[PDB]
Amino acid sequence: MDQSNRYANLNLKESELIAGGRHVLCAYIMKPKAGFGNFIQTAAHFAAESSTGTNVEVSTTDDFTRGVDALVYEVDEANSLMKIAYPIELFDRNVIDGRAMIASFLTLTIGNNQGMGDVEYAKMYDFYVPPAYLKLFDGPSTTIKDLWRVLGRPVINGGFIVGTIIKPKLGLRPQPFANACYDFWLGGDFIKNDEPQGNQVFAPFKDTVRAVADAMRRAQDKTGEAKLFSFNITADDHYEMLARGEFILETFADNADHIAFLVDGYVAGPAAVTTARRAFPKQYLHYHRAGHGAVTSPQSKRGYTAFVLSKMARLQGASGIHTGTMGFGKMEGEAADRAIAYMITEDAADGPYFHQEWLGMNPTTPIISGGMNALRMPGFFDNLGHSNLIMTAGGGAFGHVDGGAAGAKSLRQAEQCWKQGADPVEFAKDHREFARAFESFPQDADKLYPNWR
Amino acid sequence: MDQSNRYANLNLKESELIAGGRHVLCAYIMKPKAGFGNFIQTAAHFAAESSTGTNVEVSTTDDFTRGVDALVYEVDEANSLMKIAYPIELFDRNVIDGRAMIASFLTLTIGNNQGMGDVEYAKMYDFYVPPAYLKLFDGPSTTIKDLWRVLGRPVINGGFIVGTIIKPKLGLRPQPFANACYDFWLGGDFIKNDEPQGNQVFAPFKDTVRAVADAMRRAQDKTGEAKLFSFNITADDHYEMLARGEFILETFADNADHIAFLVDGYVAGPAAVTTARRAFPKQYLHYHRAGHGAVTSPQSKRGYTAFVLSKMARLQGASGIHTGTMGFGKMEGEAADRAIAYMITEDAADGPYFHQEWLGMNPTTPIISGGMNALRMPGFFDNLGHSNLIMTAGGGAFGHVDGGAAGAKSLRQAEQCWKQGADPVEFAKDHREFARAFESFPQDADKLYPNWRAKLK
Amino acid sequence: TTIKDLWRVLGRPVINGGFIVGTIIKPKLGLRPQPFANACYDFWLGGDFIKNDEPQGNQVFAPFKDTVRAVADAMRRAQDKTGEAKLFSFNITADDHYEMLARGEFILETFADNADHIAFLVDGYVAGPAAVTTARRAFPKQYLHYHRAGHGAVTSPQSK
Ligand SMILES: O=C(O)[C@@](O)(COP(=O)(O)O)[C@H](O)[C@H](O)COP(=O)(O)O
Ligand SMILES: O=C(O)[C@@](O)(COP(=O)(O)O)[C@H](O)[C@H](O)COP(=O)(O)O
Ligand SMILES: [Mg+2]
Ligand SMILES: [Mg+2]
Ligand SMILES: [Mg+2]
Repeated sequence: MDQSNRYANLNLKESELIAGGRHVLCAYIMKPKAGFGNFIQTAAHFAAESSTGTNVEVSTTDDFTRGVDALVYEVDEANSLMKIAYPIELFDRNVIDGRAMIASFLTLTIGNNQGMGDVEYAKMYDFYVPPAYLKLFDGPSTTIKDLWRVLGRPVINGGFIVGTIIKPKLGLRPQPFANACYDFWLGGDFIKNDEPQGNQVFAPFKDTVRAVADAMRRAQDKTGEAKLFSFNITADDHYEMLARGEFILETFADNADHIAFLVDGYVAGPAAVTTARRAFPKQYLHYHRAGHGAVTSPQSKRGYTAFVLSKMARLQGASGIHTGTMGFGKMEGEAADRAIAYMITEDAADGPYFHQEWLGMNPTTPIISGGMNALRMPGFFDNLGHSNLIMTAGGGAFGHVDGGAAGAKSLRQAEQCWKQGADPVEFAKDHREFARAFESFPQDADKLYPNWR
Repeated sequence: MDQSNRYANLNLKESELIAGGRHVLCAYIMKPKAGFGNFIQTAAHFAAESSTGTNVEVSTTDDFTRGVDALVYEVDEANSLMKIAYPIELFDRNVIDGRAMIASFLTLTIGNNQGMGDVEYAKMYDFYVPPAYLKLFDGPSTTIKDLWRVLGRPVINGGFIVGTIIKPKLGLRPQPFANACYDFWLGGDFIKNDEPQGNQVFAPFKDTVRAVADAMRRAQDKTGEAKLFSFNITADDHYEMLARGEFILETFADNADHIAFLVDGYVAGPAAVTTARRAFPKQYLHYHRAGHGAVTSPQSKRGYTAFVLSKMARLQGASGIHTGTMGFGKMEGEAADRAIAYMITEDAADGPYFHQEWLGMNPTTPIISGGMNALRMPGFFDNLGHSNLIMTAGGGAFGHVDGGAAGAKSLRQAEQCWKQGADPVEFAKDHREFARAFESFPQDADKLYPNWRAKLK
Repeated sequence: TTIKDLWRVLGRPVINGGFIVGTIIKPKLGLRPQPFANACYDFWLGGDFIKNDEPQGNQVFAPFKDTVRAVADAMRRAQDKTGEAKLFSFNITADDHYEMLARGEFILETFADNADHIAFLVDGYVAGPAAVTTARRAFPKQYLHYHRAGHGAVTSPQSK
């Protein structure tokens, strides 16, 4: 049967649904499966499976039920575009405090509709959230401002945070791990656990934390500068996340405001992210997205995009989220991905389909990571347009020919070169650690700065 | 750089890595992106990004680190097959109790590797978990056996639990919702919240729970039989899940062993599933997988299959998990998906690539749902082979021409027919509610039982 | 939890896995942490399972936390030497519910990757059902060992 008379109204105007402030709007690229309905019928069925219906009429439906139906308001068969309007009354709210949950938004807008037999694929590209719904989300409580304050930087346009990931990914016992943190910190600001580091049997959590705290104190005393760490506290069990966070804050003591908490939020879920957001609102929430590629990749025609994810992460409370290297590194990415960063940092931004007012909600930091080194940084900043961010480089730092300290210094210098408007090879005559990144990575050097020899 | 001399050892034997007990094994269908390295180099890099390395040599690597490298032990370029062995030392364990977390397994075996630029796609199809690692997982604490006990059925081969989903998906205010529960229960056993039902402003949670409890009491009084309900307690906030679960158990009181807790585990994540598994181990954990299709669909070449998801759900502690209609309903599915059910219910089972011994870990119930009705049920059981399960049918029940109660009876009758093995259409001659399911869904009827109109009048 | 969980940890078949060879540590009381730990090591070279004698806990000459720590060290020296899994049953009995919790939590965390080798013992007749239920509901995944010291006052055939 077909349900477009009830779940489609193409005579509605997007400008009026927005000005009315009663509807979440979602934009999808969808294709029906050969053998069922035409585009409108398939789209109307989609809206029903995502709102108030199923595949047949049921005797229990009443007039109040119809009032909250999600409607298909705009379609473009030749570009595969479908747009749906969801009344805000559909979304779940906490009993304890009346706030919104991201899990409800996902369950409706991108849940069972992803397994419909009469649809070949559908992927969400953009969404709009009006004021009355927007205000019920947590938003971030800690920002890069709080990291700038701890480093001694100005709290407005404090600049580039030079960082690394401890490599190898797994395998370092507590003291070697701690020794490699010391070395980087002699030249850099910030260090994160690689996403799987935690409580492996060859590197127990408590011994590793304790050896890193010792290394932070020794690095601060030697250099006279503040240092930062991002610990992974990801777990299935909510009380294991708490236990880990509490041990860290207590162990670091007077360096407790130098600590960020990392959460693998795509594989652990919103629940893990909200555990850390609500239990530790004063510690920088670092959101790591490992596994996201299964859906976000342009090779995928299902799910949602990295843009959508990032937009959601901000509403959830992430202090920073990995946004990718925008084609500049080792992972899949595009230069057009610069728009992702601007949606998460500004108070008004444009998406592929929707303009979004954030109403003063705190910004989320773009965390640039993924096969970056000193040589690839200039090109990257040129495309994005600023350096008010954290950038982590593991192989780029520990793979430097002269070690982790020098690797750290080459990343600083590379941003000073860009900031100044200087030519890389020429700049590399006054700055040795940067010059040696050319011999560290001669394959990259030959590509970007050909005749450097 | 070529890393195949470190992360590849094709001279290892699957049979010995299994016997040896020290490795998790994963099987993937992988294709390298053009103009990079070959199959083995791509595969070796994959293993490095999924264990100890990165795309570049680092001066901090030591011989201890190598001992724990994940290795590529089997490749078949023609079939796109890649197999990797992960030392169990690599996986994270809780400080509080020394147990395993599924989140660690995922982060390594299907994480950063899903965004690698030199790989076009990779999807996990099967995994093996040895004893030393399998025994560190929660497993389910509550099974169908506990729902059979409550209904009064035998606790071994207790049979088919007749169920529904409350429809409209959303829109019913507390009393009309409660009235629709009452009606179904006059003919059926079990009712679930549709996956988004919770605390919407037009249907507050506490008023809905209270009206449902009253309707359970009045249904049990009128019919003399035990009734069940599965409440959605999904939330971002751990303490909101607890608050919801505690209010339900306390409200239902002497009917609180009739209550299951439903969790949208795919979109909310493992952490939400574990919250419910650890806080309420004596209430049946109902795992709902809304959103899974983004990766599990055969149209996807990335992520992992429904098979893998289901296998994971059991290790996490799901009492039951939606396994799909296996091609007989409205969602994407296949007949070959019967193997999924057999992996989650038995103590030893075969996957597409590995054999798994569960070592006595509790089974997970297959929950069959998705555009089912009385007419589609016979075909479905014939393919699966048994009816020791829960099946929910929303439109199938409430869209029956004579109502929710008659809709419920038609689902019962359809399993009774398959059980004794009658001709469906002849069975319908002497079974009213089942016969009227033909007129309720005449499109389906004409397709499955072609000449039915003649016999049935 | 059942014996089948203890068979799984030892490597035995989970159905008819057989006879678990065990001891109590004697002296009933009097062993200081290391000597107590040394006696655990020695038995484990030939046996599977060890329990606290029913009054062992936090006596002033053998503090609880030093004893647990020394037993953990002896478990992994025993597993290293023999190549086989070992088990221990710790008494966590107390009047105060939160003292039971505090003791159980310290043990699981100390033993770490050997935490599934731990059973919790409760003197359920003298402390009562409430103590048994505390341990049943707080730690459902750890083997609940019920000790009945004092039961004879009523169960005896001398008693009518
Ligand atoms: O795990 C890694 O390999 C990284 O630490 C980079 O290390 P290297 O510097 O040695 O490459 C990051 O987690 C990935 O970039 C994550 O990807 P994304 O940012 O796209 O989520
Ligand atoms: O919302 C729905 O559509 C359902 O309640 C079915 O309703 P109907 O029975 O009325 O069609 C189920 O959530 C899906 O079937 C889940 O699918 P899966 O088992 O594939 O996860
Ligand atoms: Mg990483
Ligand atoms: Mg549903
Ligand atoms: Mg004794």
